[PDB]
Amino acid sequence: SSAGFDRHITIFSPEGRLYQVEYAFKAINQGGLTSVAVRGKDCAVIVTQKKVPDKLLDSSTVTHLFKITENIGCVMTGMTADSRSQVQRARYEAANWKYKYGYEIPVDMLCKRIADISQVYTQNAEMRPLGCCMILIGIDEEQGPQVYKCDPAGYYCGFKATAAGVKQTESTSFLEKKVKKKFDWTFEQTVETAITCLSTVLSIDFKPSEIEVGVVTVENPKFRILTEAEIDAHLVALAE
Amino acid sequence: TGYDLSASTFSPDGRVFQVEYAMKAVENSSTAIGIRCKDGVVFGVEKLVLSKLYEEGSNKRLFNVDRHVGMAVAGLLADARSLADIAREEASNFRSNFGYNIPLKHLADRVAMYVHAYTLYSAVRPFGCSFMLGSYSVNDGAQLYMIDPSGVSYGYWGCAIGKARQAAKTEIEKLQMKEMTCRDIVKEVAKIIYIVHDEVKDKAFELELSWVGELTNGRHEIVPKDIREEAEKYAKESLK
Amino acid sequence: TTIMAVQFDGGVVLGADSRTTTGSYIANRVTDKLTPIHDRIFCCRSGSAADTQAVADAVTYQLGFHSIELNEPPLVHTAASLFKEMCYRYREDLMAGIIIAGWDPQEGGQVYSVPMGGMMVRQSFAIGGSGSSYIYGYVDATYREGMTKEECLQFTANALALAMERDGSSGGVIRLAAIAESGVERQVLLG
Amino acid sequence: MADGGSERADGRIVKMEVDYSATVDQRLPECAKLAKEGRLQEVIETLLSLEKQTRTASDMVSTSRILVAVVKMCYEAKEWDLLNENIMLLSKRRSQLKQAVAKMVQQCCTYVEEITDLPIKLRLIDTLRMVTEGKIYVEIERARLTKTLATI
Amino acid sequence: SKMNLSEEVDLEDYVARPDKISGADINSICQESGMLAVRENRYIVLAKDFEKAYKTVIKKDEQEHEFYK
Amino acid sequence: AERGYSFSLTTFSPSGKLVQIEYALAAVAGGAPSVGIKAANGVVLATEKKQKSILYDERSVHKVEPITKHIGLVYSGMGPDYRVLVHRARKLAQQYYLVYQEPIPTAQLVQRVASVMQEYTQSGGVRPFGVSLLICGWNEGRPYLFQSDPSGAYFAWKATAMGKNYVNGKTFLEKRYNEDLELEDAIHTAILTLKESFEGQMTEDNIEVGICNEAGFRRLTPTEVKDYLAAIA
Repeated sequence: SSAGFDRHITIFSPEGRLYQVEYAFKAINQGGLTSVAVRGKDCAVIVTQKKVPDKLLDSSTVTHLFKITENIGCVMTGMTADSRSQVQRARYEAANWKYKYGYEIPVDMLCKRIADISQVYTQNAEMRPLGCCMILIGIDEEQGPQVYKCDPAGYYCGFKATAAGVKQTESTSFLEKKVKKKFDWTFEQTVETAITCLSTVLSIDFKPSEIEVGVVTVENPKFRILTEAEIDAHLVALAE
Repeated sequence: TGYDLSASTFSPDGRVFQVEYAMKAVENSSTAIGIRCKDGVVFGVEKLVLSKLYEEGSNKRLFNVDRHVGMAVAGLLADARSLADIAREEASNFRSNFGYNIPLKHLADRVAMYVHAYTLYSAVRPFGCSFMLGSYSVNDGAQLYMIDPSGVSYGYWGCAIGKARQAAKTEIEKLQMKEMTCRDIVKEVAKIIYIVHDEVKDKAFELELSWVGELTNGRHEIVPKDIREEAEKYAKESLK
Repeated sequence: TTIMAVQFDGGVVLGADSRTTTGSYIANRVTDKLTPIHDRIFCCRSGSAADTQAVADAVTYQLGFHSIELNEPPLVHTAASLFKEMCYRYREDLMAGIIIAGWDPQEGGQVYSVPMGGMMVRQSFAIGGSGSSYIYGYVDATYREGMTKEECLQFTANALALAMERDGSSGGVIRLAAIAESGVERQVLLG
Repeated sequence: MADGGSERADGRIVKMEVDYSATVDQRLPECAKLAKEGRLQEVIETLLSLEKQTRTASDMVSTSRILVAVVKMCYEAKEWDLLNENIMLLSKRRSQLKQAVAKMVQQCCTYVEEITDLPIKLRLIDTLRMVTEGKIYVEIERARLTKTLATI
Repeated sequence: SKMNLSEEVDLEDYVARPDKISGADINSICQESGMLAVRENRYIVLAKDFEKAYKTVIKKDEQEHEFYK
Repeated sequence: AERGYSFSLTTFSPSGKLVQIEYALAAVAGGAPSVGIKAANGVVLATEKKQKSILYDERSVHKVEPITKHIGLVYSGMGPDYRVLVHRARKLAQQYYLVYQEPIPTAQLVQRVASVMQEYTQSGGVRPFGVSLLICGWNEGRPYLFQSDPSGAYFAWKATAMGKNYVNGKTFLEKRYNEDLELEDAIHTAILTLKESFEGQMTEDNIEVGICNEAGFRRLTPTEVKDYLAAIA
């Protein structure tokens, strides 16, 4: 139900529901992207892609991979405009904890301080909710890797493997049955299952240069990603 | 029914009507394009003629923000000079606290955080200016970035805004771009510039061209008509 | 207290004393005057310890948030410009003993001295410390042009030993720092 | 690739009769890389048949003797392998296996009368799974019918 | 029971995932699940046939709100 | 009028009822069940957390967020605006702790927070908290269990329940729970009233039972949850 000018501002409804906030559901659809997170025993792997409508597209500038900390990176979805304003805020509080605290960052609770600023965006009188979706990995001491996916409702969320977005609903359906049962996860096992979980959705299966696979594993704790080299080798390894 | 009123609110289709009206607001303005060669970056601006209108070489949309950076802008002209002073003041803060050339990547990022912010609040309004950012340096090289009123930061080898002709960027792939030294590039772009955008819509017009790169040693200035003169020299004989 | 910075072709070599004395009493027997701003950017501090730490922590926060956002090599000259602007505005309050010496990918190994006045200047070698008054004649003679990282560890040991043995404030164990493309190198020497 | 399949296969036809069977096993990696690309449409169907052509010319050599059909179970090793890396997705261009198998069972039609039923049933037990992989696809269904009538 | 057995096809997974997206859209969409068996092309209905039937109608759009659960 | 700084959006209905504040109770009713019991030695809390997907691990996100070492708490309904007042209560409980030097009682947490929570509802431009807080702990040797609401009204209940079918679970806690019982017996009927609206599957991660001891609050790990409730209640 709606009464008066409530349609024209951001507030509750006569039935207590929300409209603006729920219109942010399809705010990701205009971008038309997908991100799925898979975590292993000692490793965590992110899979993403990008669209190249024209040959003028630069691989470096249109790169959707964002690196917050040397040890901990991230990725976004939806419209990339709202994501960049959240990038520096994820870098800001990062450097605040590196400066003041001086250690490996709130690998668990960092999503609370980020969603707090994300809630301030939603809690403001008249301002854009910034429907960009934040996704983080994590590295801790003897806790193994961590995976966290935050949504711009102002709440903290993260788990072993989580995929949320346009087509990510069908991707989690395969991950529920793939993880358990009972199974372990190795380095290449999580990279190979990053495509198979999306294989239940679309997976046009074309040249890997367009798709970007984020990977973090504990040998040297610093997060990093290769260029085009062995990602194609992991793509041909999963298909025998 | 009024969902386009507040710029802080979403829409029933899950996007920003204020930006959708801002995207086509830049399209009604005259065409301003840009392209980058290997050692340089090229800018261009079309100047429409209706009655006279006034003195030639007036209110040109080509502006110079910094030593190595320049502005090719389209849309409402007063909103462009405001962003020209903001980019000038931002370039003043970088040359002060640091004292070297501002990288084009983060220079576009600072403006990306601004243009994005004005779209979030219903108090202020979005921007009707879509401009082009490009630069060249000895330690950096030639990059070109395309900024849109929605606040998305990115760039290609080339882009086109303003009027919808878009055929002036077609012949560029028929000519040598990254291979050329940026010298003959000036006169190679202007061929179809005259051909297309037919005289039925606007009887007369005028063309501006600007370049920055190695030949100027990183400096940016509008290429004079008398020197090297081959700009409009080859443009008149290439119409067939 | 006594600090030294020498630049070779492929980097810079730093050294500093350990014993720090407040008045006649010795505050600390072993102290590392090198500041780990970044792997490629170090500096040597003297005088007030509280003023040198916080300013080094401020630039670490300023540049850290800036350099990580850059995803670029840690440019040395721009980092020293942050010390130049802050030490100039605070020159009437803070005391600046920082001398920025670090290797850069584009510009190679460079040394930037920032005295108490806040100015920044590049030279082939850097001097500092309270006990440097006696070695001013020794540093302007034994020093040679086009030094090698090998003998830089020997020459910095000759400059510190004369300043630490003569002057009463400087002393303790000798510690040197080598900076090059291969990364940070530290060692402990004595006698 | 088209040209890549013609230069490697036609150059390896001499290895069959003149050279030993070692190069026939060493022929696997290069011919597999040709099927790893999958440039298609119908070319690789004809390209990989040139292998299967001289490979059936080796069936005259090998399957006669020497001996025991152990060389034939090595053939289904690279028959399954040839379909592993392509992957060909039951296409296009999967007809390279039909005429192969049809010529393979044509040899089996000659083997039952030429040799005792012991080695051919170990050859026939291998192609029973080849039909399960061969669907339901064209004539492979009726190649099952002619071999199972021989078993009776 | 009116569908073909389904002695192979295991109802365990179809009472969970398709149950999430049900409208409902209750009675005769289950018949559409059987009317995608005539789409086959297969003797015993494949798992992909069922799942594809319920996922088209009706769609759900989540989750920025109900996540409290 | 005036600025536009978000003046109060809350008006009065023709009958005098609150408009958007009563709508926040619907989020409490449309939330998740949470129960608590004040009996004898201490207070016992039983919440409900169920994963919407098999990929969710409850070992990371914790429903129970104790304000003080001796003070536990739970919530009902809606998270985003919940963590705002939580951390705000962490900063606010320090003035009483620094100035008065004392493990501040739960009654003072009720007076200070509900006053700011009522002031938050009076301030417009922002949606009121849709969170109903159950405040418990031990003070002056006698523990307490207090229930707040989005409007700020604070009550006191022996055994209370919130969420879906809270009026039905309140009658069960009125009958099955009476007078006062030991914490072990309090955990029993706290899970039984939670198993009312709970699904047919109850594991260590499905329900989490917090308890406030006279020695101060101690949050039980999922281990003790599966040990006592298996075999729930």
